[PDB]
Amino acid sequence: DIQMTQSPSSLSASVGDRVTITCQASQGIGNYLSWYQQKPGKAPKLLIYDASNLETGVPSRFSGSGSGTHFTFIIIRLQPEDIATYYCQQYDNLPLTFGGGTKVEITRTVAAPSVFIFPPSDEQLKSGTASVVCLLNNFYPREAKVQWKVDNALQSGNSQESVTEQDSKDSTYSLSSTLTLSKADYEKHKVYACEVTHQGLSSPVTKSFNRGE
Amino acid sequence: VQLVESGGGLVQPGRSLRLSCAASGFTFDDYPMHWVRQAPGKGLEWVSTISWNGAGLAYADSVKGRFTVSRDNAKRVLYLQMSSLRPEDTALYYCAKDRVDTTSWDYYFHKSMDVWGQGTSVTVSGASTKGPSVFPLAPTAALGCLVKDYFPEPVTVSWNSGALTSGVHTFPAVLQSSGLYSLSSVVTVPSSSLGTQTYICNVNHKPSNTKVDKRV
Amino acid sequence: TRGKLCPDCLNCTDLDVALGRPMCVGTTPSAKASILHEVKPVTSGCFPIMHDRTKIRQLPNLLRGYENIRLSTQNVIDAEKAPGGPYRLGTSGSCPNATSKSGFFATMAWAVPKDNNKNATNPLTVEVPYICTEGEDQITVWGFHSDDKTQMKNLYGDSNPQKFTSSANGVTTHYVSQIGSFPDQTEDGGLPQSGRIVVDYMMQKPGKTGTIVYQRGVLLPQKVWCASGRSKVI
Ligand SMILES: *[C@@H]1O[C@H](CO)[C@@H](O[C@@H]2O[C@H](CO)[C@@H](O[C@@H]3O[C@H](CO)[C@@H](O)[C@H](O[C@H]4O[C@H](CO)[C@@H](O)[C@H](O)[C@@H]4O)[C@@H]3O)[C@H](O)[C@H]2NC(C)=O)[C@H](O)[C@H]1NC(C)=O
Repeated sequence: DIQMTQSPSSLSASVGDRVTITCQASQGIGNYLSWYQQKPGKAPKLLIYDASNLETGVPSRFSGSGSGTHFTFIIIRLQPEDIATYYCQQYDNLPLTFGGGTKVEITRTVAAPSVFIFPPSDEQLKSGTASVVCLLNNFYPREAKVQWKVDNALQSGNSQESVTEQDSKDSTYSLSSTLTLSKADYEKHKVYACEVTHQGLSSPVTKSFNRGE
Repeated sequence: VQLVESGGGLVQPGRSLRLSCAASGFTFDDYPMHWVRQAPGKGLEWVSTISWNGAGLAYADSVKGRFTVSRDNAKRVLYLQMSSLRPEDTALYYCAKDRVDTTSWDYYFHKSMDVWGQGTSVTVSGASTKGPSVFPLAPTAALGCLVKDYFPEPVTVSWNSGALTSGVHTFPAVLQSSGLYSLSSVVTVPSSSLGTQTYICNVNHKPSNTKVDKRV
Repeated sequence: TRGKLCPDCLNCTDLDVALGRPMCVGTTPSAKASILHEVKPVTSGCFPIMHDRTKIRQLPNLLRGYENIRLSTQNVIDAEKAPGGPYRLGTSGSCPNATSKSGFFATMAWAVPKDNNKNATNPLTVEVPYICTEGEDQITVWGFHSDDKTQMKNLYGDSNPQKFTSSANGVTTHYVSQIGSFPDQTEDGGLPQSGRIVVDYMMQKPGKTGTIVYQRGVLLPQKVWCASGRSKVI
């Protein structure tokens, strides 16, 4: 069986930078390698086949080269819509095998997250639980620390996060934090605060509500 | 050229499942076809390949003896009969077209795959199906829906019955402590269009008949 | 003086060139003197042939005896549209050329049915026209593929023996195929194969037509040999 060793596993480069992805076959596959692009939430697409042939419609900034055991995939000038995970695949011999993939992300300019707060809804409070939602929207870099303050008290172990994949147009992320605790506790307190730490925040921004206004 | 996978769902381990791939827009019986799967967060993994006729089969070792590839050339359907299902068979299963109309069925009826379907999701688990509660996220202007406590993934979330796509963020689901999933969907609209614009989120969780449209 | 039928056909035996093996198609110059360097001519690849089921090994030495030999430019019949439902031109991973890991002999076309398989067929007749130049001898290469019981029913709608006959110049051949229990593969591409092919030739003298009567698995002729003159073989 032929392993495809793909490197790097992940990279991040500025718009217009050169991206170089290599795929190694443990054994000679000659010409029979292809490169697929899988954008977030989408299915793979053929970009390159037979190691160097540029599939219909795909732009000239994509190029492939190699034979035998070594193959090179290059994006000559990286573009924001190139956010994807790229896969090499050999079809010279059974079993068909893929590379581990390579996540490509844009390193873009510092963007500040516009912060939003949402209290638990009327419907949800009926069901004896309170989910409090804080929306971190359209920021870069991805690193962002959000702390939950209930009556000004640091909650630990009470919320979970969820970040989107990088946007193909402005190269930003977006974050959701959901502080979950019982309605029994949601009545024991009044001021719920969402504190956000980020590079693009001049001063750490908090968003808070009073219970029902 | 279109490929449409179907038949994915929640199966208990050891049971059987059949996925179908409806091919259209090309002479389907001239080409080999492929099955490729993808565990959530993980890479592409090849499952099976069948020649243009039914006479040439190929399987990854993970599935040899458990899965059977087959095709109906009159129906233009590629099949994948999965039996003795294991929890590590959980993946998104892709139908894929071979780029080359090879007539051979003994060797090398496999080249680059130029057309892929959007996949059908298979979850192998003995856990109970649980439909979601859909709560609103009430309010430039930001709004959305909260889809809490469902199993299994996926749910589909549609805004303005598919019309409003601009500025939508449907976050990846989070596997809570209970073993039930929860995600949030938000979209940014003008406060200029807050009044005289009723906003609708469309949550469908097919493993149950939970098709909800809720106002924001 | 010619030794090999096709010089510049390296890694090709005389029988490879006579069958039109991929990579073994090229100029076969004229020669008035020839040496017979193979008593039992041998193939060095492709799909495996049960050679000694027919007279096929004499084909290079028959071509050797002509002054002029050349492979025809056009196909002697349209194989895909031949009687027996629509056909696909079968290829095999044992017969690669420079741009494909699969292929098949250029002298023949592997008639593989297309969901008209299910219909096993009563014997079908195709006429093989004379296509060489006015005074030339035409040597028509054909045969049939057979396989084991399960694969015969998968490729074709029949697991029973198929029967094949040819007729030209008052000479008739007749065959019945074999299902399973095949001889070992020899003189072939070196990949395991559950089936084999039997390859034959028939001569059509100037202006004479040919006839092949067949069933499932037929290898219809495509490129024929156009030969003329007489060469002193030693
Ligand atoms: C090297 O080997 C490869 C693999 O065998 C070979 O490529 C194949 O060539 C055949 C030609 O015999 C291709 O099939 C043709 O495709 C065209 C275009 O779609 C069709 O129009 C053709 O149909 C006509 O010709 C038939 C006889 O050739 C007739 O029976 C028919 O009625 C039509 O008149 C025919 O189907 C085939 O598509 C390729 N392979 C692939 C994967 O596409 C190549 O030619 C070989 N090279 C050399 C130099 O021998």
